[PDB]
Amino acid sequence: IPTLTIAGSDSSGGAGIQADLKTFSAIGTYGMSVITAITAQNTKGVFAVEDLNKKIIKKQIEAVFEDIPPRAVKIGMVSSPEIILEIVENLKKYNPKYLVVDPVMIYLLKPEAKENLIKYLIPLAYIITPNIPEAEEITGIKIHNVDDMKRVGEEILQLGPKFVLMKGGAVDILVGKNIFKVYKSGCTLSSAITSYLALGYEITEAVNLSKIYITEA
Amino acid sequence: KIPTLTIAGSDSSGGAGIQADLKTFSAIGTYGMSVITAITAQNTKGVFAVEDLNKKIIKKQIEAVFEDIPPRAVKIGMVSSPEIILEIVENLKKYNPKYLVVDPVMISKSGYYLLKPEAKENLIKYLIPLAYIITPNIPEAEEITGIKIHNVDDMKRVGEEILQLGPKFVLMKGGHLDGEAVDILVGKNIFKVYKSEGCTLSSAITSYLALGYEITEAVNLSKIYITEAIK
Repeated sequence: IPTLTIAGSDSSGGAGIQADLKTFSAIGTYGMSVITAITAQNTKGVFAVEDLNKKIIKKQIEAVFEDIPPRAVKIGMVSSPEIILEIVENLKKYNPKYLVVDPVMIYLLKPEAKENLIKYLIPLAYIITPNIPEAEEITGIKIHNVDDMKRVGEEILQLGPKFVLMKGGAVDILVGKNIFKVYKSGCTLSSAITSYLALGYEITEAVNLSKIYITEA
Repeated sequence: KIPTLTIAGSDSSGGAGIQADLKTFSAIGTYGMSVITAITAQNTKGVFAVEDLNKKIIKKQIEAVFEDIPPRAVKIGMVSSPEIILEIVENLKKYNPKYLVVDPVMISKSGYYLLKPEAKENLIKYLIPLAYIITPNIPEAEEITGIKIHNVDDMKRVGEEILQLGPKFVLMKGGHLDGEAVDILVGKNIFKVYKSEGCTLSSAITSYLALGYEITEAVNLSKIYITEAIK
């Protein structure tokens, strides 16, 4: 059961494709990756961030989808607006069943990248997993309490995602058309959801298990 | 939370390189980190693109990892650029990790060289001598020493020649010979024979060393891991 992560590389192993692959491995899906950028960083700071060229990113995408296609795909932090479009164009070509978009912005974000994320990537998401500042950047609405989290979440549903998991911080909320759930509370969570959706779990359930998974880790 | 580092190329299909290493690390229980040296677009049907990263971003990745909470064991996987091999060696001498597991990937199961002459020369002359343990197949052991291997006695003698070059231990993987397949562990004062079976074996050895097992038990547990993985 293949699950793909499309994100940057983090040398510390705390985020990016490393964190996603570790999670896929622990949960039991077969991990695959398209690396979009290389970052040298640790708990003390970022030493360097370097985008990969678009043709090597394209080749990675073709290699993954054209052999054993992934059941579910996670998109993490992609800072290049051009790389975001490249990702969108190819996702529409292969149409993986479940797309999990984690709009990572931490503060590192380009206005044009924000624009592409919102206009083109988000509407394709089965589920989007923004934290509070990401939900604010996306909608331009302040978030003060859970009522504002719920409401901003419903504003985000209007952009196309089938579900929104808003991460507070302290509670998280899952909103969908006929679904509202509160969870007493990052990259691990969205990769964990990707794996459970790929394994055939229903969305509320996949989120249940992902939280439980995090506790142990 | 025991950190283990892998320094190797990325394989999009997730069957090799850092992806395979990170999967093993995670399954065994160590905290995986990686210095990526190259980007490869490939799958079971073939290799579509390979791109070496620049020296500077490799250097920065290494510095980042060693300047915070460093790894308790380090695996070096396949590195195809001669220049990157030298930079990895210079950085490894600066940080001096205790458990350096070098998987000297040079020749495939199918019998093809996987590195050009200069890369191979740099790996053999400068990286291999820093290893705590190396995990060559028979063709690789032959390549390292220039000595032909026809049986297990030869495996042992060539393993011992390899120790004089710097590694404290050699785990020579069998399978290549026409005869009986066995894996042999050789150190200055140990010789042990194991059942024969890759990336998983070297990455699993890295994890068990980091977890606090001495080499012989680390190898032992790695083999049990593989057996359990195969089912």
